[PDB]
Amino acid sequence: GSPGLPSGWEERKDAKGRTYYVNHNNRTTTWTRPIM
Repeated sequence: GSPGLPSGWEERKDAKGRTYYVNHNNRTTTWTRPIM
């Protein structure tokens, strides 16, 4: 896993290398490193 993501944020991949951040607590799909 990757440290730095807030409580609720999760990182995933689109299988094709692309790493996106999916927050389950806020139901967000973010292509960006979460700052909060």
